[PDB]
Amino acid sequence: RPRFSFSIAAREGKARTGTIEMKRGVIRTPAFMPVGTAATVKALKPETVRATGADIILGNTYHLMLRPGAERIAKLGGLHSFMGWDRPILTDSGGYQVMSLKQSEEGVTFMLSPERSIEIQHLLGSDIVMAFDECTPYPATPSRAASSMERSMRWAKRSRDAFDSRKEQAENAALFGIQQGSVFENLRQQSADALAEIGFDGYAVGGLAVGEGQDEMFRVLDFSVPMLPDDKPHYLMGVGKPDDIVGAVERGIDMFDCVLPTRSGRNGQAFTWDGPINIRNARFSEDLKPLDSECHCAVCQKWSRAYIHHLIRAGEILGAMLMTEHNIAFYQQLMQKIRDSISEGRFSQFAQDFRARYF
Amino acid sequence: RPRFSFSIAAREGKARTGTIEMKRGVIRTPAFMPVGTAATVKALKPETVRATGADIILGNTYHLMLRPGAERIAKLGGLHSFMGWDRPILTDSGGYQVMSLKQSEEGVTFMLSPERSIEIQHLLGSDIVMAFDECTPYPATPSRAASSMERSMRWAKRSRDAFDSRKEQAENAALFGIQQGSVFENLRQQSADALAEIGFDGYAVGGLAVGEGQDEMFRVLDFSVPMLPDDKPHYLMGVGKPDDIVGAVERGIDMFDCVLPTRSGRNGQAFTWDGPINIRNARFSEDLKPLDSECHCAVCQKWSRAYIHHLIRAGEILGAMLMTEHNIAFYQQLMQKIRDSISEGRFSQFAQDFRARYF
Ligand SMILES: [Zn+2]
Ligand SMILES: [Zn+2]
Repeated sequence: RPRFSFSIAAREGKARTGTIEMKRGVIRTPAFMPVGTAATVKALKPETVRATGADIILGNTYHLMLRPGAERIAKLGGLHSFMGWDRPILTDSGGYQVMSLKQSEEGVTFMLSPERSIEIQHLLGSDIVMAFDECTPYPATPSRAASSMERSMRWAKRSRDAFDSRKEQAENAALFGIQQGSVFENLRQQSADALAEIGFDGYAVGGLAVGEGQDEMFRVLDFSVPMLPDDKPHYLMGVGKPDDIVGAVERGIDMFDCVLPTRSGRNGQAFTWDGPINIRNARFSEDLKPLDSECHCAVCQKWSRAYIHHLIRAGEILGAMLMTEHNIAFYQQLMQKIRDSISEGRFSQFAQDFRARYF
Repeated sequence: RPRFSFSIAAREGKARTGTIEMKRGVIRTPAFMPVGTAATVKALKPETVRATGADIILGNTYHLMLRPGAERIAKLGGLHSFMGWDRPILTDSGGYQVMSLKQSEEGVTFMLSPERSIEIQHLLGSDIVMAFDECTPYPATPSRAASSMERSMRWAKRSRDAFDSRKEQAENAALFGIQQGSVFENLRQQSADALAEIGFDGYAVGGLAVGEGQDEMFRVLDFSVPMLPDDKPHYLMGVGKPDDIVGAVERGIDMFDCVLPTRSGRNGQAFTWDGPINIRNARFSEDLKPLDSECHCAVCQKWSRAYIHHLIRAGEILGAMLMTEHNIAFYQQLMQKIRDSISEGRFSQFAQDFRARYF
C-alpha cells in the first residue's frame, strides 16, 4: 500500500465514488468519518465503530494538545496505539477553534501556529494531516473574508513546508489544504488557486456549516467544488445532517465529518430513513419496533424503542451507547447506499427517493 | 431443566461449590451477580455481562416499579425481553429501600407490601423472587432488632402465600426467604427457624453490610449461616469487596450481589489481584500496563492504564465502559478461582494466597 492514492471508479454528474489507499488501509468514498475528539468516539469501542462500517475516524489537534497532551501520546506510541484504532485517522488542525473559541500572523494563543499544529499532528501519528487555518465566521463582509482567507493561504503554505520538513511525516502521511472565502465566489476561487499552486493530497471546503443555512451552503458548493482539483478528494468539514450529505455528494464532495450522529445519540435523537426522532418522546414509551425497521445495525436487531426510551430518560450510559451505535451505523449505511447508487448510475433517483422519504 | 435444583458437587469446611439449575439456565456457585437496578447493568451490554462469565444478574422491585413501571414492562414482554437478557434474573423485594429511604404491618408507602412486591416481581418475570422484608438498620438494640425481625418473618409468610397463589409464578420461578436479627445470635436463630418452617428454595442472610465492619460481619456469619438449611443456597445480600466475598465463602455463602464493581468502575476504581487502584491517580498517566497483568478480560488484552486514566479524567463514557467490564470480569474470575479451588480441595490455600497478595 502507498502513502496515498485516490482512484475514481464511477461518476454521475458531479458525484464520484472511489477509494483512497493509505498505508493503514483503504477508504471508500464518499466517506463518513465519525468524530472522536478526546481519543475516543464517544460511547463506542473502536471495534464497534469499525463494525458499523467506518474506514477512518477524526481526531483533533486542539483538544488532544490540551488533554492528554500530544507529546504524552507520542511517548505512549501514538494515537492509534493509545486508543486502539489501527486504521487511518484524520486530524483537524485547530482552525475551527480559532473561530469557535489573541491572534496574529504567527498563529493563535488559546499557542497553535501552522508549524506547531503540523508538529502536534505528527506527534499523534495522524494519517491525514489538515493544514492550519482560520475558519472564517459568518456572516463576514467581503473585506474580512478576503483578509481571513489570505492569512489561511499563507498558513497553508507554512503548513506544507512544515509537513515537508519532516521525513517520517512526509513519507507516511498525507496533507490536505482547506479552502476559505466565505460565501464569495471570487474569494473562493483565489483560495482554490492558491491551494492548488501550493499542492495538496486532498482539498477541504472550509468555512461552511457556520450558520448560513443549507440553501446558501449548497449555492456556495455549486461554484466552489469545481474550483478544486478534480483528481483529489474533496472534504466538506463538519457536515452534516443526512440530507446535507446527500446534497453535498450531488455537488462533488467525497468526505465528511460531523458530531451529529454521536452528539444527537447521547441527547436521544435517532436518525431514521423516515427522518429523525426524539426517542424521549412519550409516544415511544411502549413502542416495540426497533429505532428503524430497515436498519441493519445490532441495536435494531435486538432492542426496542421502548427500551431505549427508558434508558435515555433514566440517564443510563447504555442508552448513549445504543443510540450512538445506531446513529453511526445509519450514517455508514447512508454512505454505502450513496456509493452503490453512484456505481450503478442511479444516484439521482436515490437522492430523490431519499428526500421524498426522509422529509 | 427444572424449576429449581441445587446440587453440591464439592465441599471444603463450610465452603461449597455446585450448581443451581433453573428453566432459564444454570448457575455456578459460589456465584457473583452483577446488579442492574434500572433494567441495565450500568455501562454494559448484556452480551458483555455474559461474556465476563455472569450466569445471573440482579434487578430491583423498588426502582423498576418507579421507572419504567412493572405493569409497563409486563406489557412489553417482561424484563428479560425488555433488556435483552435471557438467563436467570434475581430481583430484590424492596426491603433494603425500606431502610435506605410511612410504615406499618401492612407494608411501606414510599406502596410496597409483601403482596405487591411479589406481584411486581411476577410482572417483571423474575426467576428468583426475594421475599419482602425490612433490612434492619445498624446499630440496633435487641428490642428493635427483634421487633423488626418478627415483622419480616410475618412478611416472609405473606410473601410465600402470595407467591404460591400465582400458578405461573409458583411453577416457573423460585422464592428465597431472608434472615434478619441484626448481630444477635438468638434473633438470627429465631429468624432461621421461622424461615425454614415456612420453607424456601433458598435462604439469604440479610441485615449485614449495613455499617458494622467486616470483623463483625464475619462473626455474625460464623453462627448465622449454619442456622440455614445446608441443602439450599445461601445468599449474602449486597456483599461485597473481594476479600469480603472470600471470607464469606469460607463461612458457607453461595451467592452474592454488590454494586461495587460497577459503581467503583465509573468512579475510576479498578480491582486487581494486588488490590484496588484509583486509575485517576497521576502515577498512571503514562502506565502502559493493563489494569491488571494477569486479568483475562478484553479490556486488559487491549487497553492501557494510561488510556483509561485519560478517559476517566476526561469524563468519557468509554472510560466507564472499560472500567466496568474489567471490574465485573475480575469479580467473575475471582468466583471461578474460588469454585476451582473448592472443587480441588485447596480453597484454604487460595484464600490465604489471595489475602497475602491482595492486602
Ligand atoms: Zn439501527
Ligand atoms: Zn481486565
